[PDB]
Amino acid sequence: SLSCDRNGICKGSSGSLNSIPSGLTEAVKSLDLSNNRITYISNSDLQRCVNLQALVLTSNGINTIEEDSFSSLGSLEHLDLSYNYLSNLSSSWFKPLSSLTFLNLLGNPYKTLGETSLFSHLTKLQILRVGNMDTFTKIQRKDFAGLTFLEELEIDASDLQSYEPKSLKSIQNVSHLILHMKQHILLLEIFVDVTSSVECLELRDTDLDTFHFSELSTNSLIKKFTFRNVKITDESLFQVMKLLNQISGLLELEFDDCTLNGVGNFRASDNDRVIDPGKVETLTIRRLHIPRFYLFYDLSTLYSLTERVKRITVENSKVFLVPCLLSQHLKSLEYLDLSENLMVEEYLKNSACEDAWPSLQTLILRQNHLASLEKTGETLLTLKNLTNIDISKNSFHSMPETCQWPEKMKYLNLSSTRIHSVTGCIPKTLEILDVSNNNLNLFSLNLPQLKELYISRNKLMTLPDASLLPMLLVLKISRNQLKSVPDGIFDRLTSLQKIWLHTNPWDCSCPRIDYLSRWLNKNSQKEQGSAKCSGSGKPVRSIICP
Amino acid sequence: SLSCDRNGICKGSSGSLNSIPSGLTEAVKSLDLSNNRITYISNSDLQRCVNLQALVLTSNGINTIEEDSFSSLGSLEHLDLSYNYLSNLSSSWFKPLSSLTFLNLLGNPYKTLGETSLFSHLTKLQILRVGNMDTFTKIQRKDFAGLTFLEELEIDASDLQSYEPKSLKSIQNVSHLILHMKQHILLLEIFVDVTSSVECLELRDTDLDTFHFSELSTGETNSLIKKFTFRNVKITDESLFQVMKLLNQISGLLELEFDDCTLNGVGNFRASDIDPGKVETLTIRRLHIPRFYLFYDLSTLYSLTERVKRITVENSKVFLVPCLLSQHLKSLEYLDLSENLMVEEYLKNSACEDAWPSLQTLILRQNHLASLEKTGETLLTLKNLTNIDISKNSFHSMPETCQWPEKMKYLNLSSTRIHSVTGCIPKTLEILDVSNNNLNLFSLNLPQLKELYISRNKLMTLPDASLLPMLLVLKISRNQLKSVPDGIFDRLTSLQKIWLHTNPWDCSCPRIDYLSRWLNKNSQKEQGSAKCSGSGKPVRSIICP
Ligand SMILES: O=C(N[C@H]1C[C@@H]1c1ccccc1)[C@@H]1CN(C(=O)c2ccc(C(=O)N3C[C@@H](C(=O)N[C@H]4C[C@@H]4c4ccccc4)[C@H](C(=O)N[C@H]4C[C@@H]4c4ccccc4)C3)cc2)C[C@H]1C(=O)N[C@H]1C[C@@H]1c1ccccc1
Ligand SMILES: O=C(N[C@H]1C[C@@H]1c1ccccc1)[C@@H]1CN(C(=O)c2ccc(C(=O)N3C[C@@H](C(=O)N[C@H]4C[C@@H]4c4ccccc4)[C@H](C(=O)N[C@H]4C[C@@H]4c4ccccc4)C3)cc2)C[C@H]1C(=O)N[C@H]1C[C@@H]1c1ccccc1
Ligand SMILES: *[C@@H]1O[C@H](CO)[C@@H](O[C@@H]2O[C@H](CO)[C@@H](O)[C@H](O)[C@H]2NC(C)=O)[C@H](O)[C@H]1NC(C)=O
Ligand SMILES: *[C@@H]1O[C@H](CO)[C@@H](O[C@@H]2O[C@H](CO)[C@@H](O)[C@H](O)[C@H]2NC(C)=O)[C@H](O)[C@H]1NC(C)=O
Ligand SMILES: *[C@@H]1O[C@H](CO)[C@@H](O)[C@H](O)[C@H]1NC(C)=O
Ligand SMILES: *[C@@H]1O[C@H](CO)[C@@H](O)[C@H](O)[C@H]1NC(C)=O
Ligand SMILES: *[C@@H]1O[C@H](CO)[C@@H](O)[C@H](O)[C@H]1NC(C)=O
Ligand SMILES: *[C@@H]1O[C@H](CO)[C@@H](O)[C@H](O)[C@H]1NC(C)=O
Ligand SMILES: *[C@@H]1O[C@H](CO)[C@@H](O)[C@H](O)[C@H]1NC(C)=O
Repeated sequence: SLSCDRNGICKGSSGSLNSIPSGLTEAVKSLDLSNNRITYISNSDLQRCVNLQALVLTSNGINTIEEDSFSSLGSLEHLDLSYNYLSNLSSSWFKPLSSLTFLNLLGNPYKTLGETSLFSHLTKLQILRVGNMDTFTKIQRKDFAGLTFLEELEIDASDLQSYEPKSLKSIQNVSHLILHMKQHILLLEIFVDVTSSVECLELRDTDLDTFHFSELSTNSLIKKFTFRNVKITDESLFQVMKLLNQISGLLELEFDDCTLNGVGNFRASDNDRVIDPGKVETLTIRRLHIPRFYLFYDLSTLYSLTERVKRITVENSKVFLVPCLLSQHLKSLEYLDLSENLMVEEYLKNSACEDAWPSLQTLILRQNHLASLEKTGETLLTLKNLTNIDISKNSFHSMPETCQWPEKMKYLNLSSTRIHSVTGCIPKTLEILDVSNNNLNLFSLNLPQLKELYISRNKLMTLPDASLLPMLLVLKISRNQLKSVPDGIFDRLTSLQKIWLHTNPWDCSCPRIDYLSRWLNKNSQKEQGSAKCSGSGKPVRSIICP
Repeated sequence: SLSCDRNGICKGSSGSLNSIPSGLTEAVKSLDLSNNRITYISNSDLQRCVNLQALVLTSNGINTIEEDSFSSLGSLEHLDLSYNYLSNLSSSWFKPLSSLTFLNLLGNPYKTLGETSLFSHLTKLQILRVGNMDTFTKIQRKDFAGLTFLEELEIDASDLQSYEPKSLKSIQNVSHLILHMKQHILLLEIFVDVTSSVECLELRDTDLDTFHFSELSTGETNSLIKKFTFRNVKITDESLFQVMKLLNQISGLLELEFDDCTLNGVGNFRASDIDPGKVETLTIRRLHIPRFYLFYDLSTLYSLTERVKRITVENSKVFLVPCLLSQHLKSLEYLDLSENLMVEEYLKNSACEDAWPSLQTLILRQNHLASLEKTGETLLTLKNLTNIDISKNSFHSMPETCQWPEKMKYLNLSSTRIHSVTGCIPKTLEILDVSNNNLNLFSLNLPQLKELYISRNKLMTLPDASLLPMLLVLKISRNQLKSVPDGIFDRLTSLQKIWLHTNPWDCSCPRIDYLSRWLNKNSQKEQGSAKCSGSGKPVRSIICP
């Protein structure tokens, strides 16, 4: 019915509640009545919850809340009324909430935030979420009256129809503004009011296929502009970039789950010259969709705009070519993440043409279609500054006796590559090596500089030799088939700080487990997790021998 | 060390041989002395083999051949002097060979065929090969004087410097002409002489990057060429339009093939201002794109495929077949995209509105396809698709129900890493291949199936024959079958071929009676020989009480 813990954290999980339970007291610290059938909130339901710090009523279907229902909740810090049936909000609900830090009103069918300012008394408010998908159609200038500083403001303006000018300009500082909006009609009229107050701007759900930029009635404080679930065409992209051109200090541009398509027979004619890269140094593209029946587009002229970009992530976005032309324009690129794409070694060699990627130090090709460890090593050889190489989750299966790798390489990730053994293919220059989640039985490579070895989720029968890994700081060797370890082994690793030994079938026979059980107790702070004995589920740490 | 036969077949087994044997026989019908160090040929080393029909001397060090050394060879049919050190050719060697059918002279460092016609008396010659990669630089008009009909003519003119006009116009019919030529300078001058005589033209090794078409005043558009093959040829996006112009001279061209060719850009070429002709089959194999290629855009050529019926683009780095192209492929009935990298999702872009209306056979073997369900759905809208080969793709598993083109009669799921089969396989099938997988059971109801290929699995029990009434073919070899249900084969009234070999058949007589008796009564049906597990003795060779 209503289950609490020893410290007043209460939750109503049954879902068969028709009203707020009776007999709530000053000992209730948190009240989670999510996903119940509560319909009414009277002035007496919560009068004795003077110590209530969090009140969650998500997805209940609350019709009405009496004016003074929250009169006693002066210590409430977290109020979630999202997804109920409140079509009319009263400023008297929030007047007593002097300690309120989080307020969520999303998903309630109000057309307006009322004719009286709701948040004038929330002097401590930090996170405000407001709006809905269907009926929220007006933003008024009074709506955000007494709010000067907010950490996060989320406005679901999905079907907003009108925006009263300067409604949002009253908020001086907003670290993160999230704006849902299916159409772009109101986009530029909201932008002028928040461009000077927002640090991280996020636009969600908007259809920008036919977006056109027009000069603004206006410097900007936005450092990051995120587009999520947004639709863009090759034509409207140049308009979007003109909007980004108004943000002189923009550092980071991010497209998550967006859609890119052609308008049909569009060409780059005069937009090419009038585009300034600005100070954008990080580009992040995730899960870019291209319509199933797409119209072809050619945005190769945009390759030349990347000369100053330092950090690029293009994840899970159907990349099977990175042309040499593009890679040669990427003169400042230090970090490239191409995870979850369709790159094959053959075309990766074109990407590494002469004078390609001079500054690149980190290359991530996790979960592409890479097949040969050798060809990959030779492909990356001409990238002289490459130090971090992640080629995990590629079905390599095996490695030859000897390989070529970039000379400065110090981090190599061979996780989830389906290998059954390791060879000298792995260079001695490595400081960090990950060979987790494979099918290794042995690891006996001489890596005199290796600081960190990750080798969990294998079939290791014996610990690697400590003489071969002198400088080891970290050894993650959990989830193997280790039964014992040579006595005195860990004193050999003078620099050892963290070690994972759990999920191994440790033999806890006293004439053998003595050293390990003792070492664990003296070094409990080094062990991550706790090694258990095979038969009994008792920690090896708490095993003493005569 | 010469192993000879009573039928006259002799061999030069040992490789360290210095000369042709002395005192030969009238009973020699063949002579293979390949990979020897023979250097000389006198008239007395082979004056007795008047019944000789073949003579092979490849990879020898023959420097000279005395005049009339072949005087006795009046019935010789096969002469191979390939890869020797002959730099001077005499017409008296081929004077006596009135019955010669095959003559190979490739690989010899002669600069020309000589001032005397060499093939004037070879009235029955069918296959002639001549030239080499280093020194052959001239073709005189008399080179091919007395040759009227030939089945194959291979000319390795890699370093051809000069070509006398009309040298090859004398030959009236050549079914297959193979021409090696590094340069294209003499390409057009040789084409006009052969276009009326050649049926299958093959051009090898030529660099056509800067080839420009210039029409000769022949006006003999009446060409005999039906197939034009380019092998190991380098073409650019610019010169490709010039090659098309050359192909335009061949009004009757049916087949165009590029094997191991290279396509690249010249840097900044744009297609703005073509007749497909009769070309109905296009073949592209192992097309290479240079490591540091120059980008090219030949999408304008998509519109030239509207009359092609057969297309093979194998192992040519295909990620995409855009909807525009597949909409233009109106006549295409057969598409082989084996050994490519077709992104599974935009396989669905290829099957857009009005795509591939005539396509009956689609081969996507050995791409990177991952989902059987997504593949079948992608192909559903291709109404005329009857043959689908998606073998050698790592599907791993299949769901309970799938959607496939309603007319599908042939499905190839070989080498697909499946451990079981479900009703995803549609009942319309007549041919199913699920070979080289990890199946333990096959019990689908396929009332129309006539051929089941299911070898290289782990079948412990025969597929339920009651569910395959129309089976003509059952290849169930290389499995784990130990026994068979009694009378199973009686129900298969239309059975014609069956593979049972390489199974651990338990030859315990109180158990194996039916199978051993059936195989004896139906010997002509078994392909291979079923062997007993214990002993390697045939199953049909054991009779039970
Ligand atoms: O816009 C682009 N990139 C920018 C956005 C990127 C970005 C920039 C900066 C920062 C961040 C990101 C891409 C750039 N850009 C081109 O340059 C381009 C231009 C024309 C053609 C074309 O039209 N071509 C016919 C090809 C051709 O010539 N075909 C005929 C020869 C064949 C034929 C015809 C008839 C019968 C038989 C055969 C041509 C081609 O493929 N050329 C070879 C050079 C290239 C290649 C292929 C394979 C491997 C290596 C090289 C190129 C193809 C590509 C296409 C764009 C593109 O990819 N558009 C999307 C629609 C594409 C897509 C769809 C689905 C999945 C994934 C992507
Ligand atoms: O944009 C790109 N990469 C940048 C984003 C990456 C990045 C990395 C790091 C930092 C910053 C950015 C990639 C670049 N790029 C292209 O250039 C390109 C696009 C399309 C085609 C095309 O049109 N082709 C028809 C094919 C073809 O012609 N097929 C027909 C010939 C065959 C056929 C089949 C059946 C019957 C008859 C004919 C062509 C192909 O696949 N293979 C051709 C080479 C071979 C061939 C064979 C035979 C004859 C001729 C040619 C290739 C060719 C090339 C595709 C993009 C790509 O791979 N994915 C893009 C969608 C991704 C994206 C976009 C925007 C933002 C983020 C991600
Ligand atoms: C929400 O509830 C309040 C509470 O009654 C409504 O308040 C009335 O608003 C009208 C405006 O036309 C005033 O004339 C009344 O005096 C108000 N009454 C009270 C008690 O405040 C308010 O109208 C409701 N909102 C909507 C949209 O109906
Ligand atoms: C199913 O597909 C496989 C290929 O995955 C076919 O097997 C090949 O058959 C051809 C005969 O045309 C041989 O030349 C190849 O050597 C075979 N390759 C392999 C890997 O076996 C098979 O024939 C198809 N099944 C049919 C057509 O019934
Ligand atoms: C708030 O915005 C003003 C506008 O200039 C800026 O000076 C100030 O640093 C910002 N404060 C925070 C905490 O971001
Ligand atoms: C490598 O990085 C350094 C920066 O430390 C830079 O100066 C140099 O140009 C880069 N290129 C090579 C080849 O080292
Ligand atoms: C190696 O890559 C995996 C993902 O495949 C990741 O989870 C792991 O943290 C990486 N190893 C490192 C960073 O040492
Ligand atoms: C080739 O041989 C014949 C006869 O041995 C001779 O007459 C002719 O001059 C020779 N040619 C050369 C170039 O030696
Ligand atoms: C299939 O092929 C037939 C030719 O027999 C053609 O008439 C029809 O339009 C094609 N497409 C279909 C049936 O969808």
